[PDB]
Parts: sequence; C-alpha cells; structure tokens
Amino acid sequence: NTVIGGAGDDVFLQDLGVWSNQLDGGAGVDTVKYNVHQPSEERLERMGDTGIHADLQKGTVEKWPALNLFSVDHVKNIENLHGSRLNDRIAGDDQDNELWGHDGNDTIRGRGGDDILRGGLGLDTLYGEDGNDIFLQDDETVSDDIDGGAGLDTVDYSAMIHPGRIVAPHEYGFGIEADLSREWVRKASALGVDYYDNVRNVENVIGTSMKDVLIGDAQANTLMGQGGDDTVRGGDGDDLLFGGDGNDMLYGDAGNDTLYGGLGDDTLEGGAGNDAREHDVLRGGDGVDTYLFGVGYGHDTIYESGGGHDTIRINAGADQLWFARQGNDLEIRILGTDDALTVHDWYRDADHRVEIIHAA
Amino acid sequence: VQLQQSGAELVRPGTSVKVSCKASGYAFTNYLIEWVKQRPGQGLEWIGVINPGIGNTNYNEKFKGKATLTADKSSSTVYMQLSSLTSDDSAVYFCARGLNYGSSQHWYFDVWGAGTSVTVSSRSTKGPSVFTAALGCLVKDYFPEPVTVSWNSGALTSGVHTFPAVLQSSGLYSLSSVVTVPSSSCNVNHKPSNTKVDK
Amino acid sequence: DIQMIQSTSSLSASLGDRVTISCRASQDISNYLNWYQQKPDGTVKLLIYYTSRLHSGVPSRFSGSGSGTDYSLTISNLEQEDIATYFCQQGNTLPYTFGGGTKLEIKRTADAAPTVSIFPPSSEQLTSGGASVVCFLNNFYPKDINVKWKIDGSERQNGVLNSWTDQDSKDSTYSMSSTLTLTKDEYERHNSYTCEATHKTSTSPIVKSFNRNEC
Amino acid sequence: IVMTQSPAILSASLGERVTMTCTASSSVSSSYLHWYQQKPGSSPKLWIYSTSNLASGVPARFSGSGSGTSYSLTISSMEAEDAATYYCHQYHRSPPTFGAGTKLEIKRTVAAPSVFIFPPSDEQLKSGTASVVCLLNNFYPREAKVQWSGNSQESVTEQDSKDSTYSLSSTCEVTHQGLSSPVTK
Amino acid sequence: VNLVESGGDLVKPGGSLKLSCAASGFTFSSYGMSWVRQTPDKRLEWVATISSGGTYTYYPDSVKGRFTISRDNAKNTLYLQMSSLKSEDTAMYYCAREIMRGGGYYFDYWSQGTTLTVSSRSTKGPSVFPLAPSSKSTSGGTAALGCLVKDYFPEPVTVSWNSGALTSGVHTFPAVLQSSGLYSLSSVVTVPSSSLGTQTYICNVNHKPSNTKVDKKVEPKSC
Ligand SMILES: [Ca+2]
Ligand SMILES: [Ca+2]
Ligand SMILES: [Ca+2]
Ligand SMILES: [Ca+2]
Ligand SMILES: [Ca+2]
Ligand SMILES: [Ca+2]
Ligand SMILES: [Ca+2]
Ligand SMILES: [Ca+2]
Ligand SMILES: [Ca+2]
Ligand SMILES: [Ca+2]
Ligand SMILES: [Ca+2]
Ligand SMILES: [Ca+2]
Ligand SMILES: [Ca+2]
Ligand SMILES: [Ca+2]
Ligand SMILES: [Ca+2]
Ligand SMILES: [Ca+2]
Ligand SMILES: [Ca+2]
Ligand SMILES: [Ca+2]
Ligand SMILES: [Ca+2]
Repeated sequence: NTVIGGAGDDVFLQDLGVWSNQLDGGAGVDTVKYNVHQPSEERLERMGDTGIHADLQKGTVEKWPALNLFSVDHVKNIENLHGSRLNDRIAGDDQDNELWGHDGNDTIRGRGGDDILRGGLGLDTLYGEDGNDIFLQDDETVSDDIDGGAGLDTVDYSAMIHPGRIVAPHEYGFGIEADLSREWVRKASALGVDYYDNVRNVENVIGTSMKDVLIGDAQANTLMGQGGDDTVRGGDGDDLLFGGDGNDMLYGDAGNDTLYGGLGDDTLEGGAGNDAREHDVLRGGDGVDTYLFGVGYGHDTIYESGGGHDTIRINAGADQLWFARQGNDLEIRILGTDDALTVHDWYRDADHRVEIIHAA
Repeated sequence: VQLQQSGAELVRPGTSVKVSCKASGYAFTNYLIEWVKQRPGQGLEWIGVINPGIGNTNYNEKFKGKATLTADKSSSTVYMQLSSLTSDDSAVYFCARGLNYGSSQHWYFDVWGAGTSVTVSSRSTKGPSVFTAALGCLVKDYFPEPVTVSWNSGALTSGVHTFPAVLQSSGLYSLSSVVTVPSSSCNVNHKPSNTKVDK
Repeated sequence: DIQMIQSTSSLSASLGDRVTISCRASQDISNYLNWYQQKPDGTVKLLIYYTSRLHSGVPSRFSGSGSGTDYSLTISNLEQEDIATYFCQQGNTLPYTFGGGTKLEIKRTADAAPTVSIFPPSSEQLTSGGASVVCFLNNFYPKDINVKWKIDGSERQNGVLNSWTDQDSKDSTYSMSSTLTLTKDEYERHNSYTCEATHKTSTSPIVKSFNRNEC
Repeated sequence: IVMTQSPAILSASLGERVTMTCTASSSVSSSYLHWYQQKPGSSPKLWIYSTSNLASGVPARFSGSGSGTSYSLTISSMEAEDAATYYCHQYHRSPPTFGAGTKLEIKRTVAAPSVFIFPPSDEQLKSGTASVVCLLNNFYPREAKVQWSGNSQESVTEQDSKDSTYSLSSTCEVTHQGLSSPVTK
Repeated sequence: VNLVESGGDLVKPGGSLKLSCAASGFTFSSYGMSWVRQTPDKRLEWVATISSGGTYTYYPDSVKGRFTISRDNAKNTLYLQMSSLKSEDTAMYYCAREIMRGGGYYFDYWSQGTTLTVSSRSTKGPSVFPLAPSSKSTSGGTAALGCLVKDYFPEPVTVSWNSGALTSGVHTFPAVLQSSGLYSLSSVVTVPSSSLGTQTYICNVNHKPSNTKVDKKVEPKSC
C-alpha cells in the first residue's frame, strides 16, 4: 500500500491499522492525521491508552508500539503530523513541522527548524528544541510542560478564550497570568484552585482577549497582551511590549525597551536602569496615552500621532522641569539629573505634540 | 524452518557478548524474532522483540540497557548484546520466531532455537579432583562444566546415578556418581582441563 | 530600595475594638501590598495580599485598604487570638521589603496585682559554685513594673537579669523573672536578700525577703 | 498479564486424567493464549496455541479450554512421554508474560529410599578438606528431608525413565513418606 | 500545604551551612519558592527566590555572592547553601511558597523558623537547678516552683514539665544573655499547694546543640 501526494498541500487521514503503509507527500506542505479514525475495539483492548510513536526524522510512524512492530507507516516529505486521541510520542525532523498531539497525554519534540507544537487536550510534554518554535495552548485546566529549547520561542494562549462555552475557569477576571521569570503560567483560575503550566526557555508570550498579566524574565522578551486591559512587565533585558486593544499598562523595567500601547488609553513606562545606557521607545499609538518618567530613567523618546490629549507624568516637581528644543524634538529634562524625556518631532506639527504634564 | 543459535559462551564478569540467531527456510523479513532468558532451573523471561525488516525493537523494561537487538537482512541473522554482565545474567538465551506479517496473527512462538548457553564467572579453567551395597566417586572442584562419568569403560550402566553438578560457594563445580552393586560382588573426563582420571 | 515604614511599632487595644495598622512605602507600589501575621510562637501566616484580597481561611473581620504609598490593615472586632505582630510587605519590585512590624497586645479591662515569689540559690547550684536569687512576679497587668534588689538593706544593681513572658493568650496578664546573680562567696557573706516590686496596683511596693540563715 | 499456573507440581499415574490451570491478572483473549512444553536439555516447543488448538505433532489426548482470566490444559490419558514442564503464555498485551510453569511428573507407588554414608577420603583429607556424602537411592515421592547446618549441598536426579523414582545426595537422618520413622545411617 | 524547614546550627564566622525545606501537599514544581529570615530585632528580610524550574535565582544585595538557593523537584526539597557567613546572618530562617497575582508577589504559606547562630563562641551545655517551692513561694493555695537553666550556648533550649503532662500555669521565660556570653533562663510553674506532698514535679530540659537531656525533680523545701 503506497500513497504519493501531489505538488500542493495534501492531507492524509491515516488509521491505526496493523498493515505497513508507504506515504510520500511530495512537494508542498503535507500533513498526516491520526485523530480522525476511530481506534478499533481490539486495539483499545490490547493497546490501552498508548497511541502512536512517530519520528519524522526516522521516517516511521509506529501505530501499534511494542505489540506489533510490523504496523509502521513509512513517511517522507511530510512536514506536519497530527496524533491520535491517545498518548502519543511524536518527534519532528530538522524542517519546520506542525506537530499536534490532540487528546491524550503526548510527548512532542520538534527537533530543528521553526516548529509549531500544539499539545491539545491532555497532560502534554512539549520540547521545541533548536529553532524559533511556537507553542499553541488550549482551553483546559490540565497542566502542560513546555521547554522552548534554544532559539526565540513563543507560547500562545489565544485559544484560552473562544466563542462558545469556555471549560477552564477565569474567575479572577484574567485570561492568563504568565511569569517567565518564575517559569510558570497560570492558565486558569477559580475560587481556591489554580492551574499552571511549566514554561521554560520560552522568550515570548501571546495573551488572550481578556485581561492578562504578562511578566518577562532577564532575556529579551516579546509580550503581546492582545485584547482586554493588560498588565505587562518586561523585566531585565531589551524587551518588546505590545498592549494591543484595550487600556493597557506596559512597563519595560531595566534595559532598552520598546513599548507599543496600541489602540486604547494606555500607560507606558520605559523604566530605569538597574546598573546611562537606558533608552526606551514609547509609542502609545492611538488614544489618550500616559507616559511615565522619573529620576534614573535615562533618555526615553515618545512617538505620538493624532494630536490628542496625551499626558506625561513625571515624578518630579514642576519647578524641577526644564524644556529645550532639540532639532524638531521637545526635550524635557529634570534639573540636577542627566535624565531627559524626548517627544519626537514635537515641533514639526501638532499631531506629534504632547501638551499635558502631571508633576509631583 | 529452523533458527541456528551461537555456541556456549564463557566470559569474564565485566565484559559483554554477542549471540547470533541465523534464520532459514522462510521469508526472513516477514516474521518477528523474540528473545527469552532462562536461568538454570527457572522459568521463562521475555527479553525483547525485533522486526528484522526495519530494525524496529521493543524491550522488557528490566532488560533496557542490558540487551540490544540487531538484524542483518543480508545474512538472515539476528544478534543480541549483553552489557555489564553479572552472575544474574548467567542463563540460557533462546530466540524464537514470532508474529507473522499476514492476515492470521496469533503472537505465538512456533519455532525455537536450541539456545545459547551464557555462563559468566570470575573463575578460570580448573581440573577436577577425584575423591546390598553401593559405591561411588566424587568430583570436588572444577569450573568449566561439564564432566562425563563412566564406570568400568561403560560396560556397567545398571544402577548408575550420576548426579547433576552443583555450584559451590567458591565458584567451581562438584558432583557425585554412584552405582548400586550386589553385596556378594570409575572413568571421569573433563574436556576443558584435558584431565582424564580413572579410579 | 523601597522602604516600608509602619509608624507604630507597638499598640494596645481592647477586645471588640476596631484596630487599624498603617503602612507607608517610599514609592508607589501599585497596590502590591501584603500583610502577614506572626503569632507569639513565631509562626507566620498570610492575611491579605494585593492591598485588600483576603487569603483563604482568614476571618472576615480582617480588611485592607490603600493605594499609592499609604496602606492600612483593619481589624473590625479585636479578638483575643489576634495578639500578634503584623508586618506589611510590598511585592512590586526586588527586593521585596517588609515593614518593621507592629506588635499588637490586648488592653486588659482590669489591672491585676502581682503575686511575688522568691527562690534562694539552690543547694545544687551552691554546691556547684554559683549563686542566683530568683524573684518571680506572676499574673499582673499592666506590663510596667519596677524591681529593686537589696542585699542587707543596700541596693544592688549590677548582676540583675530581668525577663518577661509574652502577654498571656488567655488572661492577658504578664509574668516576670528578676534574677540576681552573685559569686557564691559573696552570697554567703550576707544574710538578708530582698526583692521589691513597684506596680500600678499599689502605691506601697511589694517586699519579698528571705534570710540565708533562716530556713 | 500476570500469569499464575496451578499446581507447581502435578503427579499423575499412567492413564490418569490430567488438568493444569493458568490464570491471568486481567482478561486476555483466547486467540493470544498459548502453551509450551519443555523437557530438560531441550528448547520449549509450542504445544497448544490460541487456547484450544494443538501444534504440529501434539497427540490428540491433549486439549485446552478457557476464556477471560481462566484457562486450562488437559491430558485425557497420562503417558510417560508427557512428563515435562508446561508454560502458559499471553500476548494479549505487551510485554508478553509467561507462567511460572507446571512440572508434570509420573505418580508411582510409594518407594522408601536407601541410605548410605561415605566418610571423607584419606586422599581428600590430604588437602585438608572434609566432605561427607549421604545418598538416597530410588525413592518416590520426591519430597524428602535430610539433616546432618549450612555446611552441605543437596542434589537430586531427574525422575528415572524406568522405575519413576528419584535419587538424592547431600554433601544423616532421613525423613520420607516411605519411612515409618526417620532412618539414621 | 506543608513546608518543613531544617538545618539550623551554630557556625563560626566565615563558615558554611545548608538548610533544607521539605514540601508536601501541592505540586512543588509549579511554584517559585523563597527563603525569608528574621533577625533578633524581629525585622523580616527576603533572602532568596528560585524559579519553579530552577533556571533563575534572585537575591538581595545583602546576600548576593554568598547564598545559593536550589531545589530538587524530584525530591520536593528546597535548599539554601550559605557561605562566608557573618554575625549579621544570625537569624531565624523561614522557607515560604511564592505566589504572583495581578503583577505582584507574595508568600502564601510559610514553614516554621530554623535558627542560624554565627559566633566564634563554643557550644556549652546548661546546668539545671531546681527552684524548690517553699513558704517564700507559696501564698493563697498556690505554690510556685521551677527550674533554672543556667550558662548555656547557643540558643535554644526547650523546657517541659512532667514530660508534657503539666502544661497549664507554666511560665518559661525568654533567655537572657549574661555578661559571660552565655544564656540563662528559668521556667516557673504554679500548682496547688495541696499537691506538693503527693504530686512529683519534674522539669525536662533539652539543649540539642550540646545533646543535653536533663530531667530535674523539684522537691519541696521542708522546715
Ligand atoms: Ca504534497
Ligand atoms: Ca511535502
Ligand atoms: Ca494524542
Ligand atoms: Ca522540526
Ligand atoms: Ca525546533
Ligand atoms: Ca494532548
Ligand atoms: Ca495540553
Ligand atoms: Ca526552540
Ligand atoms: Ca528559547
Ligand atoms: Ca489580553
Ligand atoms: Ca490589551
Ligand atoms: Ca525581559
Ligand atoms: Ca526590559
Ligand atoms: Ca492598548
Ligand atoms: Ca527600560
Ligand atoms: Ca494607545
Ligand atoms: Ca496616543
Ligand atoms: Ca527609561
Ligand atoms: Ca496624540
């Protein structure tokens, strides 16, 4: 039994039968799926919860691990694999793989390349390994164990909040509460019980459409709050902070950070150096945005547009403030300090201007 | 259809060993090969199974890291490594033909090899010492089993009860051979020592 | 670093009273303010996190409020089990600094007169070469008490060790030990030893004496 | 999944009907339950496969039945050539497991042992070693008791193909079913 | 949820010590854990936090370079290795579970305290002397008696009465540092005067640093 795919994107629905099959996806991005076929009654009796043992690098999918070593799907030029509703052991190749575990407690390792791992429902152990890998998480209270490996990796919690009924609770008003500095993510919360993922070596977090708390670690992080009024703290390192829609609060902390308030009325604070080399970029975007500045913050630059009622809050008395034009920029210095807040192109036109300052 | 296994192996405690299991008389890549361990006077313990077509393997959890199976399709032969040998590994190792790649599958072991004797020990080759009614002999100390005991050049074979050898605490072997004789009215041979004693 | 200042180090309040403990941060801590209770036996328990959120199992008479730099812990109906030291803590930025703590004691609704006992040096201690005269003042309130030692009528100050028990968790009274330590030779050169206690409950001091030569 | 066979030793006279059982800790399918026969010095041979099917060359007096957790092997008429150890084997789930085995022996009229002692040889005592040998000859049943502690090693022969007796040696009070009272020698 | 601390001891200045914390009742590997210490002035100070996977460790400036927090998730244990210890490190050391909520951190569950004493003074076991009841300690149907636990180092000692059968009316005072550098305390119990002739009173003293176990029987003074 042989199957050769075309030059386009092909999808092969593979059963858990006992025969040996040859699969060649050919050109294009091709997927084998093992979650559409209903596992037979004899296999459920003799295999139990054990699913498939798949190795794209070895080019074999074992459909009856241990019990029937003949029952092997030999694959080549297949980039993506979807597991069974049972406990699977899935390993990609050095190419970009999409590896879905679906139901059951699956162990998935992507090997090299930029892989997309989705454990699905169940107690999943996910290794991104080399490359820039993405972990797609799902609406569930069961814990997952994520290791990004080397490279710039991303855990994505968009699917926590979806249309229809949501299984996992979110009774504190938050979608997820992610702390890369402590290596866990609170994916769900109820009165008197919390549900955590173990996340290690992952640099980036994508939030939900509800309020999220995203806290980075010492590395360069990219945190995207998405919808809802989010709270984002980058920690040390040069971070990239995205508020998205809603009224967000973005804190770059130490390092040279870049803050994108996005739509809505956002509060942007570049932070202060932990120890001169502290330059933060604050782009509040559209809406009425508030920029925080103080002693020890260094040299931060605001980029504004739309010419609204954006405000600046400086932790210093009004008589400590010193305004100077620099080219086309307005430069607000705190007397006695080397700290300076620059509004980019303030003198070019009204759209770039910020004209309200709250002082201490 | 037969499975030819390797010969008896006597090796030092810390070493490793390969045993072979050559197949013949059937489509080699259409039957799984399984391996079973049997200690002297003990039951049957499953080691693991190999698919000779692809090299796929599965092991008993208690033999993972100790046993390793490989197959050579050109020679129709299956091998097994034993690593970090221990006195608890001295046993007889069988290879058996298992699952068929076909429509009728029942997972029985229909053809068994003769077995490869693996005895691991720190002792070296040593020669035996020899010490109505009933008379007998006594073979006190020898390590490389076995010995053959005959009485009066084999002309006497009635009433003879040669006992199975026993492993004494020192690492060598001993046994006793006895003949029942009328009240009115002994050749030992050890090959690895080249010692023949008549008394 | 961020400094947490609790202006009150110790306070006393009555049962059923409303008690407020204040905390002040040197910077804005964005409501990340927590309160901890340390019972006299040393065990530490979390009462409130995030300014006003009550930990599981915490009685509802505990409450928290504040913002920016000013924060308050409030006990609405003071109960006898609430004798403890209360610490605030900011969880905003490293290092996670604690306030100095506020020891809370019960303001008893009645004073209690001390009962005074005196123990001469043990025969075992004298045999071993030491001498300690122990004065035991028991079940009194308020805690303030003065003890004066006299040896043959002359006041002795050096070598006096004073110790107080924590406020009795049930009686709300205090106990005290005053130990006069002497060289064994000096103790056996004098005869009269007096412990004098002055307490609010009497204008005349309590005099407890023994004579070394009188059994 | 965990195979338990009963009994450990099964004694049967010639012509007697024999039944040994094999139970599993969990339900196994009849298709994946097999029996093997092993005699000393030989490899196991497939005897009954899939609960009730005889392998090649197996006499028709053998049969097997069972389902779920309870399986059995039956001989309708004991023969001397049947004396061996029988292992049941499940491959319903991996890993496959064997039973402990049932040793089928020939039952015989009770035969008392013959006891003999052998003092250490003067040839042996030249090396400073003393080994005393006690011999039990042509006895049935196999169960015996030999005491002289910790300074002896026992050894018993196979069941004799002719008179179905055993012979035991210990290197001497002997207790046996044929002896109305322990015999000392 | 349970945290059991251990390892406190006396160490000379510049020495090392490792504390342990056994966790139970929760998924240990999902939580950041912390150590907090309390100095003799009752002030509390955070000294270490470790991430749930052990990758990140955080320290205040006062212990950086000297303290190492570590964890064995397989053994549900948290450790704090200390080196180059100074007198300022003398404290009660607690292990606590760290929680983050809404962007801020707190410690929701604590162990009890373990005592670290940094001093060059040598360990000394106490002498236990009976404070006999007498007419000078008896008034109004109540008699006071006790035990003097004198001249020991370091802290602490534990005192019980009649092997824990007498827990009411017990006044075990805080130890006082004498000018000799050694500690001393008394435990005084109030009993009915009627019981002095028919009830035996024994104080039990434990000084684990010196492995001192003493049961002193306190007899009434008769005239
Ligand atoms: Ca294709
Ligand atoms: Ca392809
Ligand atoms: Ca799965
Ligand atoms: Ca890959
Ligand atoms: Ca990868
Ligand atoms: Ca899954
Ligand atoms: Ca999952
Ligand atoms: Ca990676
Ligand atoms: Ca990474
Ligand atoms: Ca969000
Ligand atoms: Ca947002
Ligand atoms: Ca960061
Ligand atoms: Ca940063
Ligand atoms: Ca926004
Ligand atoms: Ca910054
Ligand atoms: Ca905005
Ligand atoms: Ca704006
Ligand atoms: Ca800055
Ligand atoms: Ca604007």
